[PDB]
Amino acid sequence: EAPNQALLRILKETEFKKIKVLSSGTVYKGLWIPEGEKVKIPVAIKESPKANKEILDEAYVMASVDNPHVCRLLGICLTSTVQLIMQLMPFGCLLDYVREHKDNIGSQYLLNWCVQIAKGMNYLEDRRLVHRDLAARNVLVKTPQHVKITDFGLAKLLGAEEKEYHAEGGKVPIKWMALESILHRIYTHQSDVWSYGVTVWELMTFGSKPYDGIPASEISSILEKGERLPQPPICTIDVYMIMVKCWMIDADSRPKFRELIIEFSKMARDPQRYLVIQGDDEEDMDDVVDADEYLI
Amino acid sequence: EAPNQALLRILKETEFKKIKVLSSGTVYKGLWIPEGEKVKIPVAIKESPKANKEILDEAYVMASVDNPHVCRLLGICLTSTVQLIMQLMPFGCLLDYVREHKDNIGSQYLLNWCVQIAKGMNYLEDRRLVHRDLAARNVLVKTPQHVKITDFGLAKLLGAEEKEYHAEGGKVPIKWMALESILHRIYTHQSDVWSYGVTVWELMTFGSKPYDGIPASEISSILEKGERLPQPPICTIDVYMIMVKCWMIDADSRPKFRELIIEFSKMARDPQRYLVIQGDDEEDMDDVVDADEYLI
Repeated sequence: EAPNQALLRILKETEFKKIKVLSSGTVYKGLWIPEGEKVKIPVAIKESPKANKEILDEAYVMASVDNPHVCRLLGICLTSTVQLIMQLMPFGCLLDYVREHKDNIGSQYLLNWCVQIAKGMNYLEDRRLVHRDLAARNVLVKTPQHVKITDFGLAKLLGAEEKEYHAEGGKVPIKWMALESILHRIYTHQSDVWSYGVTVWELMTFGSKPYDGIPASEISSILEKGERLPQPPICTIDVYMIMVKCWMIDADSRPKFRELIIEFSKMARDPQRYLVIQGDDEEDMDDVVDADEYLI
Repeated sequence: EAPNQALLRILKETEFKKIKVLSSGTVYKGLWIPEGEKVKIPVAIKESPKANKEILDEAYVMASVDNPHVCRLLGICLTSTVQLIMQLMPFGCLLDYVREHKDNIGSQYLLNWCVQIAKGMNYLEDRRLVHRDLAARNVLVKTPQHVKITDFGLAKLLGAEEKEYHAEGGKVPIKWMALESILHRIYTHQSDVWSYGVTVWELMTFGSKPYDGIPASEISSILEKGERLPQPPICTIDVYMIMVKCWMIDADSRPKFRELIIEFSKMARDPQRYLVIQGDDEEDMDDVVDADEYLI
């Protein structure tokens, strides 16, 4: 049980300019010009008071994690409307990218993505943190060969000698959820593995919707009768076998993020043995530095 | 809206002897020998007529509060110069103690202090009283493990169905003050929470001066641009996150004294997970009784 000495940097709204609306709470593309530092950092700005407790728990989790495959918070801004300042991921979330480039994505990208998401999830294991909302919609694309886990709205830090997180009520994404989570609201790192399983499936199917046209009220019944999502077209049995293991009912039986890194990594060395696919800014951009190069 | 049946005990100056000057109005160390009661109570004696209205409003507030973490008035003395008789806090105020023992104070003390000040502030919520001058200089140390809130010069009792106290003019300690208080002279229990935030910061920094070398005229501007006090060295992010919430702009968004007790309490159970610190009378003293044991 070690002390968490992450820094939370508070920013002035004078130091950053919004530019466009990425979404609509309400994310903006922007540029952050710190202190007096001859650098301009491209940022995404997330702009009650239930919403405030929520958004500062998120800030807390996000500040205390540091990994190349995990979303980077640059700071907050304590304006009336609280603001999260994050690294800009120009290519948006992975669900969309995969849908918008369905026709042009190869084995090599797909597998490396499975690797990079496992690396991020393993780091979250190490930090004893449990994401609880892993899905392709919650992976961001920095560049097409570099993705990051994001959206820690539901993330929970595991306590001392505590291995489960019993949830209360609350709206939850059922179709990504493990069975123990859905019946008993228990959440573990293994639980997160189940969702990994479905995230991989979103990717292999180029962005299909798990259990399309089915009731979330049904899902639990299905899972228990022993149904799972079907084998995508693109998938060697080697790959599908890995998803299926993520959906084992005995959570301890599933693979650890550690092993998933190793497995997808071996595969990414000979991508086409494992997936069978047909076809295999602006302004004064001079002091621009990406968040990854802006440390402190 | 219930009747306030506090007692105000009037004392003869014949019943108490001054001994030394604690400060220079003009506080004295002294001993109070009541009635005919075989007890000697160590007291601090605070010795126009603007000053008199002021000092009897203080007496009023102080008489009507009763908590282990709130300064205890023993009575007044209606001599030409009006006198407040209080419990003696031998170790003086907390700002000084923390400065004078900078090098020797641990996580455990610091956190328990944050707890005891929250307990006192919550009691003041219950009694519908608003302190308006909370700061480390206005906490007294009875023993190093037992502190009390003091100085009710500015305290105001909230009325019937009244939730704010609009102030008039008057000199005010800006650097401890909430933003709504400073722009609009509004004061709430939440407002007091902001000051708690800074009181905690005084303690974590071992007695630094908030916003050193800055103009009180600036402060308001800063707070609004979204700057706050920086994260002290000693502080887990867990602790700092709590201060920052106390300085939220939407007062309703800040934590209640209730929650602050709970939070600091959890932390005081494993002090070093949360703070990272290097090094973690006289005469016939026979009928001496401390004020806390002198009831009526």
